[PDB]
Amino acid sequence: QVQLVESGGGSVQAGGSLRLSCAASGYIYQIEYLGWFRQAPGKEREGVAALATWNGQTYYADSVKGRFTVSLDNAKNTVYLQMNSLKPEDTALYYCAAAYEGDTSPLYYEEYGYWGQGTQVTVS
Amino acid sequence: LPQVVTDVGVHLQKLSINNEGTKLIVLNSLKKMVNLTELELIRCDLERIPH
Repeated sequence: QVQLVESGGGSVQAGGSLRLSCAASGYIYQIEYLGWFRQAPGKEREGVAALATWNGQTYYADSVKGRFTVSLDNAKNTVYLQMNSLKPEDTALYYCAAAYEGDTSPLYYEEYGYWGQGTQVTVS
Repeated sequence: LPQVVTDVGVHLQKLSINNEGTKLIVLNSLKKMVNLTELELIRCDLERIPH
């Protein structure tokens, strides 16, 4: 069906910068809601961001607001995440998140139906 | 809410509205769609159930 491939994370310092990204393959049109989900080690996953496909309204989690910035490249069917001045609280497992139509889950993994491989982000 | 929707609601049975961040003001425009049996107000940002 729909597959997601992400990269751009890893080990950074508090006060470093990262440019997260994810590209989409398969059915690129049917995806309505897009966002990022991070997972702390052993803790429940957290909806990082949210974006309307064509209505274009962007959403973010409070813990990353003002620090994490979503980015989407319609030309290449790519979703990015650009963040700077990171904190050790950003060390988590981030999964590419895509949701088809009918759902209005900004940061809730309840109804998203496709997830990526998962990129470990380390901020010391 | 458009007045034309309120008018045509005389036979409507199910209505769903999505505002995706826009606050919706009913201003008492629902007492003419008396045939409605299902009302869906998603992302309409009411902060209060209308009377």
